[PDB]
Amino acid sequence: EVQLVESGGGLVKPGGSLRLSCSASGFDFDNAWMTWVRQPPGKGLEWVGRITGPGEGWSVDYAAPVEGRFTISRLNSINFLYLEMNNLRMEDSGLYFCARTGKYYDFWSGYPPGEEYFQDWGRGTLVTVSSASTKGPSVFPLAPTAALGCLVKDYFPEPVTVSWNSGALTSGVHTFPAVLQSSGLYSLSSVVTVPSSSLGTQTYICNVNHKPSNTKVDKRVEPK
Amino acid sequence: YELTQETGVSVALGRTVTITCRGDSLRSHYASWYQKKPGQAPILLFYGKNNRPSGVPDRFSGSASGNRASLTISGAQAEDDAEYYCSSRDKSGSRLSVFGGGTKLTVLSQPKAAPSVTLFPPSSEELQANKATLVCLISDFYPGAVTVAWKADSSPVKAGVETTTPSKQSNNKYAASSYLSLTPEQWKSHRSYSCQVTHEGSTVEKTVAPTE
Amino acid sequence: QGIHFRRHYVRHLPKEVSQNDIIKALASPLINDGMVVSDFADHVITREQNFPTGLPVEPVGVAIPHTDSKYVRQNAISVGILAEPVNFEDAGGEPDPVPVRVVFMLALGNWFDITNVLWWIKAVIQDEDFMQQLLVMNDDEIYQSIYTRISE
Repeated sequence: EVQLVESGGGLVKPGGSLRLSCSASGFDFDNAWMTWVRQPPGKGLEWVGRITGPGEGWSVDYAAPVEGRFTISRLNSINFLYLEMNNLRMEDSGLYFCARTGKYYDFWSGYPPGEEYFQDWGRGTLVTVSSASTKGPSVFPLAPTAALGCLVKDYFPEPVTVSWNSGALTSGVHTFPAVLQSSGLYSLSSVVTVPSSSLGTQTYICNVNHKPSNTKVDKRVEPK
Repeated sequence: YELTQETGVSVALGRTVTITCRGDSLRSHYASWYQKKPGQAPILLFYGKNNRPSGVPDRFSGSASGNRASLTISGAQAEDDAEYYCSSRDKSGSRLSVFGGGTKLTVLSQPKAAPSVTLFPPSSEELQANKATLVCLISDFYPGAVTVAWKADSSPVKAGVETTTPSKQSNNKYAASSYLSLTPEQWKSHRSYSCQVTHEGSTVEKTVAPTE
Repeated sequence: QGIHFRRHYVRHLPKEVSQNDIIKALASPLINDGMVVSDFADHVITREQNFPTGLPVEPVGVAIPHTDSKYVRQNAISVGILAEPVNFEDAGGEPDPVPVRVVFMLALGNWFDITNVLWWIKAVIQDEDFMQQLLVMNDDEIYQSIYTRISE
């Protein structure tokens, strides 16, 4: 029954600002503590901050890398929680979850201020920090069973589609997820392992397609 | 990390497995435990001294001692194959919270398989443009947890490294790729670069030298 | 610090009283001052009926009734000293009641105050000398000592 619908995630420039919202339902929101948690690309869950309830005067606490740049607020009349992110940095990129937050303190063994725990989570809203404008990829061949692939370097934004030999060669072709480089540009690799009994007959071509830049590139991968 | 968790743990189906979270703040505070699957919201499993939310299977149990919190899964099921995060205070008495690094729990469904590692050097067309990139490709491994490290000659490289999180592929084995970016007037300088790959405790190395 | 503790939040309660009599006596100054809602006592006994707070410590049993912080307007504590031991159900799952003679009614709406005050109580009810003083001191002296150590 509990739903936590986050929104506002998208592309934003470093130094810029972005506001995230979360719409809560199915619980007493007036009295609930609420937390933001983020998952940076390829990493684990990271606690961002938490706003308390009326008994605590709605005080907020923040994670160290974020203190002084982020502001958590709420509007209880509409069951919304907010994250205002200023002075954005590249490493602020990630998936941002809103979480309903419980409080626990065992009398005989506890230590103040007890512990907080995250009893309901949204599915998150994705934030991408980057100063890059739209850019088509450069397709470099990865010459060599024998493994031969295509390096799809330095494109923006996502996504890129890659096929091999025009939509025929499909046996054992892992197109890998892309990574968001420090430049703010993406890179992915796509490879196909094939027996060495085939690098003398029919040649191998990969078809890269990047719609946001109107880019399409066919590269041959032949050994030197 | 203030809270340290094992990177990955395997368990046979129906067997019992314990994963652990360790840190100074656990001497004063309890931990809570979360399950997360790729692309899904985390779910709370256990918190405090002995609290399990309704709807959580009673085969999940938390305990704690000293600087250590444990989650025990009695009789692991295929649906338990997931990532597990612990959370507690970042320091004794703190109002802040923190998460451990996550443990990838693998419930074994197929034989273990070492990874096949290929390391590609920058192509000459790629060096024509004043750019160089090492592309280490890791495929067909199980369980799907691999630590990658890069080397220059024999010294570690942490700068300019990008490694993809292991992606589940068709045969339910796993793939992952790793990139070491650098300038051409830097790759021709070193004697050799190396992509070292650690899987289930053993380490394999692939090396390239500027010569082609 | 942000906890309201006045001299008339300390009472000696006479012989013939039951659990519900004590909760209503201790809540009375808090409601009169506006620290809690008018039905705060109802919410305490309801909560006490389902989640007991008897602490079977020696030499003197202790109870710590309270309810949800949403029923608290401003942080306050009310203290009762019982002339006779009145039984409370054990807060840790026993049928054997707790002969309580000291009652700490907590009316705290702030979580950081709740854990700190509970921490302080746990230390204080393990201090036999202190608990011994509470059974002989008058309301003013009980107010003075408690006001001192919860200031800090």
